[PDB]
Amino acid sequence: KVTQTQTSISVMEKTTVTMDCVYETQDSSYFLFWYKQTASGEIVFLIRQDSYKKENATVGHYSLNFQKPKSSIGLIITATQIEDSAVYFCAMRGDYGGSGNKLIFGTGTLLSVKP
Amino acid sequence: INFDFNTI
Amino acid sequence: IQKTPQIQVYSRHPPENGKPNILNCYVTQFHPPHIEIQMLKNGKKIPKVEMSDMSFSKDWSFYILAHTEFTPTETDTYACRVKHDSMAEPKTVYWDRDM
Amino acid sequence: MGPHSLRYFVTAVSRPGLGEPRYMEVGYVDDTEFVRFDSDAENPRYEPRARWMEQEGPEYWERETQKAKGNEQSFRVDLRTLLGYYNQSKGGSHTIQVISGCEVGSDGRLLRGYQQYAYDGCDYIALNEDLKTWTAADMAALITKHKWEQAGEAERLRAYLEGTCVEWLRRYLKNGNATLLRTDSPKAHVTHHSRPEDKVTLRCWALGFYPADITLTWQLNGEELIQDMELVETRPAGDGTFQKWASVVVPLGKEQYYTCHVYHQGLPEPLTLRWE
Amino acid sequence: VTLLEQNPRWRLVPRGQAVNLRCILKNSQYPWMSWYQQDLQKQLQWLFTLRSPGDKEVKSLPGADYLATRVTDTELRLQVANMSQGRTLYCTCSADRVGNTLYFGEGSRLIV
Repeated sequence: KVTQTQTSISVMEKTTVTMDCVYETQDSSYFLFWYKQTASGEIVFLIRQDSYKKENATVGHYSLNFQKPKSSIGLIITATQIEDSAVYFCAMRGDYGGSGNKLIFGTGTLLSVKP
Repeated sequence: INFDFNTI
Repeated sequence: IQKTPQIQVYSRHPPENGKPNILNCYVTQFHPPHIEIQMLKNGKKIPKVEMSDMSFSKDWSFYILAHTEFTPTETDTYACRVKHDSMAEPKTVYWDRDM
Repeated sequence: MGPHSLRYFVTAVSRPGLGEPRYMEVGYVDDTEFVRFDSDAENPRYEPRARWMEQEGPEYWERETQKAKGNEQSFRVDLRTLLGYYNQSKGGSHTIQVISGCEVGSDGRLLRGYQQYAYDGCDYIALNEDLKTWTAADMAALITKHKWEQAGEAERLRAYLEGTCVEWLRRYLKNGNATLLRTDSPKAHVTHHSRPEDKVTLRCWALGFYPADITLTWQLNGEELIQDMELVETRPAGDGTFQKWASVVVPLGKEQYYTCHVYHQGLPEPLTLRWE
Repeated sequence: VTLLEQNPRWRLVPRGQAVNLRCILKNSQYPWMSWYQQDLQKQLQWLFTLRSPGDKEVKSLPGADYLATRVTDTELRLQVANMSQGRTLYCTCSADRVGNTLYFGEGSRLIV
């Protein structure tokens, strides 16, 4: 249902990074999200995409590349700061059995920024 | 098929 | 609101004495949905009365179809008594062969 | 050839004291019930109400039951949330009803999308024709509208209206076709009633027709006597067909000057009858 | 700092000892509250979603027994027992049941 193949990424500040995310759903309407976890354990909401929103979501230096046909929802961080070093998580809602607010999470991809 | 109703 | 029920009592097919038919009690325009409906034969409750599942229409009022097998006889009388919160007393409606 | 619709009528009625609220979902294809869900049951399940629905496999029934199960939780919360908005107590019984769905034209393009809520039998909120804005009926509904506007619910909803609804409608139409689109012409006749006066009663009967929509008129050589005519609401015969009657009070002896007109979609040409 | 208040922040859980976590909603706009766990390998897994006070559920996973309860409109509790491995418990909040963003609390780090 949600897969993020890369384990980790290392770049130098100012660079552009792309975190990959592939998903599997049979729902006609669906919701995709990217979160970030700092060293501290804080899990922060970054950006999302509605399957029915025709455009690629954009928020600050975070951009999504939603490829409906390929079931891909990559997270593009344009021109990186040291502040962006963290574990990046991709998630999709996938409720059943009365779950209510179940998100399915990929395993996360670690990102590094050298000064 | 019906819709997935949120709440008010 | 407290909408007042409308009852119609009639049979499935044109009535013919001694010929087995189905007698219907059609109640509409009520709200709340909770309601007590009973079919009578010569003033005595009719034991087995099948009720339809409830429904409501665009004006938000509910409706229900109550029915029971019957054999029309020249003197037998049949009725439908309905108990609902919008009415002070139970409304009774009598089966009339020409309606 | 025209327009069709797929609509779900939803209801939640609380019953404090006794257990949980009673929840129901009923789907209609062109005004004909075809699916039904009722929580006041054994092991509540989405259930087919038309034989042609049986072609839908187990997947469909599981997915639609799971869906109704979650809708049921939304409605339980709606019920408790409203009590607080209107400051009512927890002992009373209250209802919430919804009508959701769409109307589609001959080309298969969406015509109209419905989403209207009623609390205790009175309008509460409804999506507008633009499919983007809502109209609140009281102060309580502005809270809801505000919340929905913030979360982009109309957009979620519009996506279902124009996609899932339309597509499913087409499919439902393809598989129930014969029964859905069947037509049973009404059988008409006129009866005579008097009650020993100088007046008689002419009653026009329309029986065993489908669909329900019909028109009966009494004429006095060209005149549609709508003011002097008595008639009953169309009623279910209990076997899939419908019945209706229209009566007029006519001067004894002047029977043969009055004509009843039966307009139904199964009739090749409107019917015209007189006492016989 | 979030819309949630989770305590304890961390906790040493002895062998046959049950432990309790508490989560307090600070923003009432988000009444859908859930419990998620994150393992040492760092995989998040949904555990429970309990919207209404009175809601209580028990779930046993490999590595932990759980009992969750929505106590009040702003209070979600969790009892974790029989946990053979460390893991952190997060509280999430959402504004509605379907399609609304979930926001994470700071979590309770259960250490072994």
